[PDB]
Amino acid sequence: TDEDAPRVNYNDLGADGVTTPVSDQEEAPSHSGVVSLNADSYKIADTVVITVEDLDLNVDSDLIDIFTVVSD
Amino acid sequence: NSKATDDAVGSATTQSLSFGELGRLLDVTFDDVIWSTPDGANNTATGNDSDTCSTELSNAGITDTGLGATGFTLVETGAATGVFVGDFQIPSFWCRVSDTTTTPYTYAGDEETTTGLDIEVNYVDFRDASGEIVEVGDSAGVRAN
Amino acid sequence: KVYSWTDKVYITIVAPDHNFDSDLVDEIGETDSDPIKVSTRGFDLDNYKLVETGTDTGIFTGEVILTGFTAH
Amino acid sequence: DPTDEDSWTFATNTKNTTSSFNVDTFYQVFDENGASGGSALTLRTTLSSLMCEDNCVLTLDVDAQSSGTPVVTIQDNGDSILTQLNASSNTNANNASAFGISTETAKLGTGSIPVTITEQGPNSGVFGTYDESDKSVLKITDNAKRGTSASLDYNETPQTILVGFSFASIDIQPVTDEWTSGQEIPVVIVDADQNKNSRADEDLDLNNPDVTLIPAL
Repeated sequence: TDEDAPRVNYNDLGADGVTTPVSDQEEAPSHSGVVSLNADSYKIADTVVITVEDLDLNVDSDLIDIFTVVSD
Repeated sequence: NSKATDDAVGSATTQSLSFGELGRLLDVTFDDVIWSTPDGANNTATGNDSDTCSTELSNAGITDTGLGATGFTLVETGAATGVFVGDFQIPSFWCRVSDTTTTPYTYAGDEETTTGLDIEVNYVDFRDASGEIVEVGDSAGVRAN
Repeated sequence: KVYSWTDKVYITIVAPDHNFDSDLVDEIGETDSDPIKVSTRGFDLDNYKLVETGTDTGIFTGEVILTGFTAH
Repeated sequence: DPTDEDSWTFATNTKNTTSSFNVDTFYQVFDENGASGGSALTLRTTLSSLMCEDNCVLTLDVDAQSSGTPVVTIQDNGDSILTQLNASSNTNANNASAFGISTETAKLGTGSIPVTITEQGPNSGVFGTYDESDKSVLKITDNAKRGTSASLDYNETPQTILVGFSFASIDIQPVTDEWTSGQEIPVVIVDADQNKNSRADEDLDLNNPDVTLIPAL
């Protein structure tokens, strides 16, 4: 953000004949994640559903993003 | 560099007449002095140090040494509009003309900042409303922060 | 009215007659024809420069830094 | 020809001052497929008797203001056979007077800028300098100066070819309030100086030396 925001630069030849670059920047913030559990009490053999709202975990806009459990 | 109409909008072909110089149509000045590049035979003055004004400008990365070097032209907006437009960009440094009465001009030995100097443009109408020669102009100020 | 050593001085010359060009910030003091000189007992600055506040104001200003003596 | 595609070739250099030289017009020096299609035969002294009223003559001025840098040059394309007759290293492709036609050098040799037009349809009456790949015969020089121009004349009405530069604008356009991870947002550049062909869509490819500028992050 601020001075470190990603910026694209384009060197340019102006109508006054002098070379003057043009540029734009956009900030790339990070997001605070929350995790929640759908119910406050469960019983044996109840479905428990876990949701994580972290925008930073989306790494591709075309594909569904999946995270899996480790068995090693 | 061999004609009185140097670094001005007009023609290399020229004559000396009563009203002034016949080949001059428009020029640009800083502090009421022609904005011209230090070239020719009379640009050997070094000023305070041993560096001539021409190389003195080059070390500052300036390529807009005068009006002729910016590529300034007057272009008619339409085929028959009768309105002419040109543009250029103000430089950080310029080289003053010491004596305008010699051809080529004699240039100073040290570059000067353009900040705090007025800028003017002068147009010479060969035919005014009565068909007589007159010169007209506009002025503005270069500032710094 | 009274200063101290190593103190900063501001000078204001109100000389409307030196407003030569209405669209240029005018300078006084840099020439043999029109010199200025700021001096203390022992030391001086000659052909000092003062500049116009605005282009057609006709007020000239400058500043000098006093320095005192090295043996103290 | 009412059934075929008509080809014409012009000597247009109006500043060739050699006493023997004249601006001239030739018929079917090439085909519509850029083949030979026959010899070049003078028509300049007969155009008065063929009902030409100021409308059969093409002239070109490469440097109108005589600034020393020529604005327009000429190049081969798919509907003509143009050759660089002065191939010396001392000259380059910006010298319009270094091109000619090899088979016809008396009147279309070095200097005397040859220009070829081809009929857009068998019986249309509309001619052009472009070919099917959109490569014109007439091209602006690489070192051309802003504000300077050339003059191309048909039917005793000249037209200027003005050289100018365009201010660019770049702007990243975020789809919603924040640019988050894994979201494509558009980047748009507007610069007329990169549109070097009005009949083709152009990409800013790194690999092409003739694309002068590329955006970078």
